Amino acid sequence: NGPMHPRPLVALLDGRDCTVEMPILKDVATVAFCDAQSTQEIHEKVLNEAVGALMYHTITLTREDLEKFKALRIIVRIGSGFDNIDIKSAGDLGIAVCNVPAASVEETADSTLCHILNLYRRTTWLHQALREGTRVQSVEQIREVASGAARIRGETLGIIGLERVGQAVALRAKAFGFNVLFYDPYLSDGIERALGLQRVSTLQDLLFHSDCVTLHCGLNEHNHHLINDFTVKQMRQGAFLVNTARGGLVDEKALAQALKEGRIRGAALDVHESEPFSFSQGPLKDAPNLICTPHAAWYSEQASIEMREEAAREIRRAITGRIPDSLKNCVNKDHLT
Repeated sequence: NGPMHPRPLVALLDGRDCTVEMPILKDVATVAFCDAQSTQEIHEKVLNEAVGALMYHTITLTREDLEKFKALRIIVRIGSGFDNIDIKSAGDLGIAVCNVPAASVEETADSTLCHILNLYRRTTWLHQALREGTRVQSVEQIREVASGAARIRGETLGIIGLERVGQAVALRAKAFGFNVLFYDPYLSDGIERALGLQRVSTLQDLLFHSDCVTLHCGLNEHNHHLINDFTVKQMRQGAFLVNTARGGLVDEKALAQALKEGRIRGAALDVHESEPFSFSQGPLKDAPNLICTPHAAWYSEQASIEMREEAAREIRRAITGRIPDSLKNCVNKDHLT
């Protein structure tokens, strides 16, 4: 029961476009966007009054940031992952946090397969070479310039985390002749049978046996820097690494090192946990055999529209309905006061 009323304020924290949200929110909320990179860039009014918040992945919200909001009831994340939010302490303050789990599931799995195929077939590097003036003529040169393209069939793809994307990735994999096995601790027993996938129990198990390792794992306390000096050594000689999950899962220091030494034949990263920049600054400087996309595995126009509208509705359900009942996609029911 804080400060003020008429019709409640809902702020887009790390963006400046609400044109998709506007027809859903118009009548029930006062729309304003703070285009803020951090909590400092969000104006005074907003912290003191914001009833609901909409946000993407650009801004991290910590207990410190959360303590500052005075009338905050809900924070809705436009997208799946909410590691950029302290969900524990957010509920400990009474703010329910939600997400959009579904929108870009297949878009992500497609970029993933793209990445896997781009390492195995060298399509991207081969094009980049052609751009950069390389000059392929004889068959000998074809074999040379495309040196170490591989036959996929028989190859073992190890998937880490078979919640959502993990699944779609796997199914697709199958059709390419990939030997598909996975590691996921939080998933219940049985699923691997229903899906006809091999499951291993330990992490080093998958590392040991996969020719290609992809990440599709939520980011939390434990799995931070899951790939590092110790675990990276448990991988195969010249095993490919794909990461379109979160960035904090891979010690870029250890990966950059391992790429140069030749122990990891190539990596494809859509997520480099190291805010916007890289390739010019960061450990991955001149790391050989390393594809990079700018956090775009999720993106397609139609998926963006979709997730924006779902996020918008959650906000509406929040405002007109009741916390935490009305909410369809709440992620900290467990932590609410």
